[PDB]
Amino acid sequence: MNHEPEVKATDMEEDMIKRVKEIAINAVKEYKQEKQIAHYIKYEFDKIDGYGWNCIVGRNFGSHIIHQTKKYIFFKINELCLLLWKA
Amino acid sequence: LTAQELNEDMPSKMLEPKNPQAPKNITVYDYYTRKFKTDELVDQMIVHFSMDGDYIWKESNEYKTQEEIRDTKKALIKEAMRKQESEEPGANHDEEAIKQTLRNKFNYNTRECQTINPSIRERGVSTEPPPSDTICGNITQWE
Amino acid sequence: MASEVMNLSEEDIQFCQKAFSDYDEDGLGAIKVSDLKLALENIGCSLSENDLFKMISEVDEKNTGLIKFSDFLNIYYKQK
Amino acid sequence: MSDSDSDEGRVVEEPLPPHIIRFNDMAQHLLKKVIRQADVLIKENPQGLEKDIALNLVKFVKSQPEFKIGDGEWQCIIGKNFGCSLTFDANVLAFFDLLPSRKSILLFKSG
Amino acid sequence: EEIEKIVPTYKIGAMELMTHNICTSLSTWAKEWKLQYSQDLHKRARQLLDSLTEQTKMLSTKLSKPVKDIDSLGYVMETLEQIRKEQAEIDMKFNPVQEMYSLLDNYLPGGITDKDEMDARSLLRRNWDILIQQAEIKGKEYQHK
Amino acid sequence: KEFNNPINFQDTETRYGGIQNQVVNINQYVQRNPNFIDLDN
Amino acid sequence: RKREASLITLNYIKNRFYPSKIQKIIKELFEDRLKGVEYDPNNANQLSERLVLELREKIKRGKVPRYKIGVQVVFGEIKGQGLRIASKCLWDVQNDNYASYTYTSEKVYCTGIVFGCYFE
Amino acid sequence: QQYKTFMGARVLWPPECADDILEGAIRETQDALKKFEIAREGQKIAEHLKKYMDDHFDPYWHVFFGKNFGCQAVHNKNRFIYFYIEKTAFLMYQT
Amino acid sequence: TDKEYISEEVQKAIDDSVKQVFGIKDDSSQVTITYNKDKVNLWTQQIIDYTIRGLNKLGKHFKYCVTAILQQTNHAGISVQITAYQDTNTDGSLIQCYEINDIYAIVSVFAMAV
Amino acid sequence: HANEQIIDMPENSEMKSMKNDAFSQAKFAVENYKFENKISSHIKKFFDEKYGPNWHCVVGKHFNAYVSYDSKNFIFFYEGQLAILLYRKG
Repeated sequence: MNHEPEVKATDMEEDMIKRVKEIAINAVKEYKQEKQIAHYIKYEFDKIDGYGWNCIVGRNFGSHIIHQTKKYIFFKINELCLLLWKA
Repeated sequence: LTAQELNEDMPSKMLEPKNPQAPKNITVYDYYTRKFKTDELVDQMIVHFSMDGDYIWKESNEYKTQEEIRDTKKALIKEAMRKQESEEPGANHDEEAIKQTLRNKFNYNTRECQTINPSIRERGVSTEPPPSDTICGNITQWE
Repeated sequence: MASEVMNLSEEDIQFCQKAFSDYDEDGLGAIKVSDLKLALENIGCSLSENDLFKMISEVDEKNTGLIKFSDFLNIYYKQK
Repeated sequence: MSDSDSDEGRVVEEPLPPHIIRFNDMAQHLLKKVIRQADVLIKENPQGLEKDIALNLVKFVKSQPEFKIGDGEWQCIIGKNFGCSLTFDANVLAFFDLLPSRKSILLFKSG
Repeated sequence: EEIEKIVPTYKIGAMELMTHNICTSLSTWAKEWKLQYSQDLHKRARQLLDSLTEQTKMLSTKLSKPVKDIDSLGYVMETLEQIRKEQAEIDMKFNPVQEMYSLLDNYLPGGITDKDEMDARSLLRRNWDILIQQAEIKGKEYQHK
Repeated sequence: KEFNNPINFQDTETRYGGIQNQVVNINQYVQRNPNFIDLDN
Repeated sequence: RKREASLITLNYIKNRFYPSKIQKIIKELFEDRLKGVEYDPNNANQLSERLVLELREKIKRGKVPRYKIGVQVVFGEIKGQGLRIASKCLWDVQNDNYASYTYTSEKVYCTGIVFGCYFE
Repeated sequence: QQYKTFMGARVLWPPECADDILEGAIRETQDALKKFEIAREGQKIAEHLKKYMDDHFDPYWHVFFGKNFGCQAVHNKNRFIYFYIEKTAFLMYQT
Repeated sequence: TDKEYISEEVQKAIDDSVKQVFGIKDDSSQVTITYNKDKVNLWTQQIIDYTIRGLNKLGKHFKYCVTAILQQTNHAGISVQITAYQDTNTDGSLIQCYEINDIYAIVSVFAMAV
Repeated sequence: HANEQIIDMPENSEMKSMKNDAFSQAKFAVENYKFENKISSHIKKFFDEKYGPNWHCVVGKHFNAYVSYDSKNFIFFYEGQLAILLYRKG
């Protein structure tokens, strides 16, 4: 069983954060591959949030990327870290 | 999918389309499943060279999306250049400067995020079963 | 083919003594039983487990060949 | 002009650290400059947080003049194991892994 | 465990040896030595919590500034930039601080620190979540600003 | 009986492969303003 | 090992390592033949065929006389254009092996595929 | 389950590991045994093989060799090698 | 003849695969295919399945190896050279170049004596 | 009787159950399965669900092995006569 992911830090709206978690649960079950999970989140977000979007899923990684204010959300699932930012 | 009969009644063997070199099975862990997942079936196809390139033909569906991205960026740049030109008197700001000017500390925030990783360690463990000894026993009615 | 190696003679000689003792047959080969024959004649060790222990630790063993001689060569070194 | 051999070399003068390129959609001159800085940066702080190394690398590429392709702000993500797909400016993405470090480095600009 | 399994007595051919008198003294001495390590560890663990609370306390003060003027507008953006880096970094440093508190509590018989320390840790986590929400609200307000 | 390979097997034949030429531009615009590449480490 | 002797009777195989031995040999040969990375002219296309002929002789030299070797060399100019080549060959599973080496320069990409089939 | 003999060593006839790497690993293991016996100071020979793999192959190799053992593990494509020399079976999977 | 490699038979097998994936052949055909990164990966695997299956249906006792390369709408110089080491009487190697609107592909078939 | 074992797990960091689970799982799995190959698969599967993937465990009555493991994720213990080694890498 997979429990709802816990976000260490984020800059998202209350309505917006729920959508990211909802998309994340569907994406993890649909694709076994780590790259495939990242690819699905970016395409779904493109219709809702426009042309510019980026999704990265790494079990262990550390980096800083410039992102538009209120469009950056980082949530970590059990034993996996997913980072998505806009522009 | 054909079988070749070896001469003089040898054990039968047949050829197969599947490439032998490709891994017998590929397994990818699924977080939703929460357990290791193994797929016996594999693509079994070998490509010597794979090339992905940014080449688009005229009036492509992808090309239209690219044009929209350029127009949206241009519109923001045009609005920023016009507003600065309108707000100031005889503004001489260059378009490149306005693009740099459009980015702001409040406008764009950069945060560096890393994932904690346990340090890799190398350890050697040796196991050796309990010592065994030979025993000889002779039993007689008198004993 | 030696190369300037003194080494002890008291032990080096002992091995040859017990060796030719059972190997007197002049068969040119050595079995796993012959190796124990010596210790079985004089009664060095209580059970074959002792000789088999050290010998086995050496590396491996088989039925019979000639390398078995190692038993004696090492036997002298287990006297302690 | 140089120790042992006079006038050095055009090839001898520049040495590149061992690296593996998963994908190289960038100018060769730009990629070579980034790899030398990344190798030196990792060497300066071995067994250190990846985020700290990434911040220094992002500052170095941005600081150097004539290394800016424009559009999105330069952003580099470094992780030992990570899977991702990011939209990037044409010819602005460099991906490489240092053989000694054994950590993949990703540098690109997204608009 | 050695003290736990040490024989309570030894014997030879004609003499008995009582081993319990030395063991009682050793157990108290071993506990005191372990106590010093726990007390030393507690000082190191407590400093990280105070620094983390002060760091979170510092970010809240930066957010609190009204920033009515143009000069103040940049300062809120600088705190937001600091919040991003600190937000990613704090999660990485949160794991070690949490492990140290759990390990120190298990190895120390005396209360840590007790209810005050538990309340402080809970308050720090709540404050960080509140600060992230406050930062998002501040950003929307600042775009209008 | 069973298979053997005494018969000579020494002949090699090579056939060339080519694509007919056309204008290089071919009504296409080189690259894109933004390029998307997926890399797995 | 009667079964091992029996295994030799159904197929001798002569399964000398071919996965990287051919790949190491082709990779070393390709770098010397390629020479300057920049050259990609129309006159060079005729020269590309000459490189392929030299490559087949080297494969026979590297412990492959018993096997039959099929080698295809593709020379192309990369300007960001994307092309993927996949080769599938039906052979007695575990009785045949192939070595593929891909070398990419800044403006020129050369891919060599070698196929070995046991025959008698 | 069908064991095969190659280069004087019994290993799975279908080789999980690459043909190039597998041959090198088997030769290195045979050379190591020729020098250090499995029976005495067996722990040292296994450690030497693990370090050797890192020098000529991708890092984090896992090496387990015992006279009798049963194991199931997850490994990278073409990174699993299992072979039997005399009465000892050596299994190594690269992670 | 019945069990002898024929150049004409090999060409028809490749033609069936190209027609099966996207060819309705000349007149009474309305197909416009544009090379895509996602589509190209599927096409190489699908084309290989059809060529091997097509060759196999009328196939004799010959070892068959097939290599497929897809050109990215030309606009570059690419030359393919095929070298085969096989008895000339026993086997022949044929390379076919196909022009298919936007995407250009080359199919090479290798024949090995069995 | 498992006289000597190597324990490398976190204590009082809320990951204390991993050491307890390994001892409990090994005893239950070994008795019911009664197979060396089966014990490794069952122990790995239970640990994978609870603490995520990339866990490798090998069970052998007598064996010698050298491996690299993530710090505080490797525990070595003896369940009755049998010896079970489980660690997490990657």
